[PDB]
Amino acid sequence: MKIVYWSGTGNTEKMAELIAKGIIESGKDVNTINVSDVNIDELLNEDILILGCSAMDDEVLEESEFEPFIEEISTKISGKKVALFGSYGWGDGKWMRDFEERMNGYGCVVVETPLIVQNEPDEAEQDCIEFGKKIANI
Ligand SMILES: Cc1cc2nc3c(=O)[nH]c(=O)nc-3n(C[C@H](O)[C@H](O)[C@H](O)COP(=O)(O)O)c2cc1C
Repeated sequence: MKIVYWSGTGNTEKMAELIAKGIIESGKDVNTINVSDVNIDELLNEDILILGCSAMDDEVLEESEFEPFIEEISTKISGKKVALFGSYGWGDGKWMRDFEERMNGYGCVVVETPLIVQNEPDEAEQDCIEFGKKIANI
């Protein structure tokens, strides 16, 4: 499996590692890829796309790297399964409600409720692991 993410301070990166740990604990392999090192072509062969990005600017996806990546794969992911996640700071998940609506609009099937954690995981470490286990059980 593949986990693609953008992280500015490392909070979403930490979530990605924990989600990966959950998938691995389930007996499966998975690679975590920072959005800047991703190969769209190889990524599109996956049955499930696991994508993460923290809330940026004013409740939107990060603009210089993550957003363009989503726009690029948008026309080629209809019917694909996707799981979404990310860290946030002061809002209540508006950027993620929009992200989920968007992916749905492109024809994707969002397999589980998006996992959003405030600031660094810490207390939510198990929740991240469990999210990965749910994905591996699909
Ligand atoms: C410029 C900037 C804008 C942000 N905008 C939002 C926002 O609109 N809503 C929110 O809840 N958090 C927002 N945050 C806070 C980050 O989402 C939060 O610190 C998160 O933990 C960052 O995770 P990361 O290290 O994975 O980037 C913003 C942070 C920065 C630096």
